[PDB]
Amino acid sequence: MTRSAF
Amino acid sequence: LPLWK
Amino acid sequence: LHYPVTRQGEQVDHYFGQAVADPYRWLEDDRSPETEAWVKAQNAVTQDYLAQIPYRAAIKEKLAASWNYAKEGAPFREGRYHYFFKNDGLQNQNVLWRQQEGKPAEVFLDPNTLSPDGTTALDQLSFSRDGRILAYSLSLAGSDWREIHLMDVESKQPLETPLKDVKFSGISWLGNEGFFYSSYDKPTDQHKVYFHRLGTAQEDDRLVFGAIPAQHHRYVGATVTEDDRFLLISAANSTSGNRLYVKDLSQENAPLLTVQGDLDADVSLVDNKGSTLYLLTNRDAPNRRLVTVDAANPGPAHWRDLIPERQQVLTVHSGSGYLFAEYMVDATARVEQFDYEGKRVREVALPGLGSVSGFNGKHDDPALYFGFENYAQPPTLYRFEPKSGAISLYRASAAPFKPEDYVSEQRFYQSKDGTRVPLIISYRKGLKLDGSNPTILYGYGGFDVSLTPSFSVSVANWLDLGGVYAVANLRGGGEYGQAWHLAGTQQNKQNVFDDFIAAAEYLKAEGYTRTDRLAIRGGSNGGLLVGAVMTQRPDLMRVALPAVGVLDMLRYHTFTAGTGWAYDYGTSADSEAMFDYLKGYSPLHNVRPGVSYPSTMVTTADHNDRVVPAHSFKFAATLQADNAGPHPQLIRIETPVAKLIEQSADIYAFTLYEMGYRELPRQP
Repeated sequence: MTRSAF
Repeated sequence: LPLWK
Repeated sequence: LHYPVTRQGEQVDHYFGQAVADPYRWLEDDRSPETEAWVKAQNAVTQDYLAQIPYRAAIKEKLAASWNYAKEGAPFREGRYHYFFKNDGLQNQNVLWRQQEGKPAEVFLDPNTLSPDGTTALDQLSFSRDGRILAYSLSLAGSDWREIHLMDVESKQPLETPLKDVKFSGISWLGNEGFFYSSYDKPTDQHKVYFHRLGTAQEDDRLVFGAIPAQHHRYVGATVTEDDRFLLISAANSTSGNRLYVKDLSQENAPLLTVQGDLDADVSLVDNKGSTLYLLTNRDAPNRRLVTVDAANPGPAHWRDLIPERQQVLTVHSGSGYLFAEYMVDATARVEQFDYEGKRVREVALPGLGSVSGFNGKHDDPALYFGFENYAQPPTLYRFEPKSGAISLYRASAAPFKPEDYVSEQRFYQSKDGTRVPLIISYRKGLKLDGSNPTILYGYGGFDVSLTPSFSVSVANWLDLGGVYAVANLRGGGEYGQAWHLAGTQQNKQNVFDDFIAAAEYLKAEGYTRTDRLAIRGGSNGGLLVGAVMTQRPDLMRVALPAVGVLDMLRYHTFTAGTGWAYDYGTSADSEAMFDYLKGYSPLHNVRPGVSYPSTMVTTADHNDRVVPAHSFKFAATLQADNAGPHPQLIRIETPVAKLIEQSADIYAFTLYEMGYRELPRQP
């Protein structure tokens, strides 16, 4: 999971 | 968690 | 100075029982006759005002003269030659040169001439293990289709007929036998991995993965490790997440083992050592981590952290038998060197604080190369000795700017609430802290975007004119972790503006500049930053430069592309609290009659899908109607690099002129 998918 | 990005 | 008349309509909107007048609502239509006529009239007034600036032509001249310059990449050995890319500064595509030690360098592959009018572009480049054969993919026009060409490197002539109908593909060699590539057909949204053996026809390529139902994926990729021991196959249906499989090529007819069987995270191969796989992944680690696992039982439950996740996003490079962890700490590069057993060898002593690239090499490369650059230093190539950690200059930039003439320093100041914030300041050496230096303070502050150092000719010209360039790493950005980003979102957005105001105060307190020598600048979310700060503290700066800004925070979400920014901003439709907060700082709604605003140059294109001109149009109209002070409130509407040069020249000329300069602060 990316930072974006907080 | 916490100050983690 | 007489502004074009901007008629006020009677449109009134309502939010949770509150009425809000929007007299320039008609300007939201950037393609209506009345708006396009307004644009033309505003541009005429702006061009007329700028025409009176004495040194505008000189600034534009220096920009144009220093805009283009030669470039060269790091060399890499393939067979008996060292190859390296170069660009004379005007060429559309980089040219591949090569040189055998003891002989002169020569052009090897010039993509520009592959097609008259240069519409054929070079995409992937991959040499066989011995470096005697080159497989490279070419694209025509703006087409996703590719052809893979095969060249005998010594004769420079085609070895075989090119592979056709390739798409979204890498090229990875298995020794000198052939290579793996991806294609949708044989050899339909089912991407497949194929192996092309040299000396055979494409129609005979072996289907490796993707045909049976359990393997159907929209995108597949294949990579063979440098030692030719493992084949790694990635499979994905979108940009988020990929499955990954491994096949031990040292075994006869080995089955594929599952490294990751789901699409819940990204995972990719870094390298192998023996049967140990080294993988970079964001599985349970948004900032990424480097893990190892034995190829014989590679599932996620067995992954062992070699470099655990940190607050900063990890990027891994491998070369010369070492692994390099690259991070941006306080927005500048840090590189740590590790051996394959996980021992930290050293923190690499980079040339200063900036942005880097490189540290990529083969197992036996005697040295590695890296690029380094920052606000005061053009991209420079350095040689790194892995054993000793020694660094030396390999190639200085061809850009007409000597790094030793400039200074870049990082400072940390305190925001209103005590928060410590990073600030990078750059200028020509010899600057005095007498508070007189013309300064441009730049910021963004949002969307987890980090403002990292990068060289730009335009900024370099500003420094040569005697200017100071300062960049603040405000909250809302990606310089730390999620808390830092979130502290600048929705009902905490004001923190971003307070952080910026505190940077401006710091620059004055520290003697770099003063109120009448300060300009603030930013684009998009950065334009909002400027619009917000100039409406809350119009007396803080002499010049405000909001570019392509989101300025109507009450209706931004109703426009094209606005919906995607909701996470960071919130919308006036969310709740009374969100509406009240947004109206409290919305630049458009906080311009007030009788206030004296700084000299302003609002910039935007006449049409834009990402950030509609409506924001800038309505904001400029409102400033022109409300400003009661002596400073001009102008809008410059853009209708090549030629335009970029003109844009930069207008902004620097306007900034210096509004500060009262009759001649450049320093003669460049």
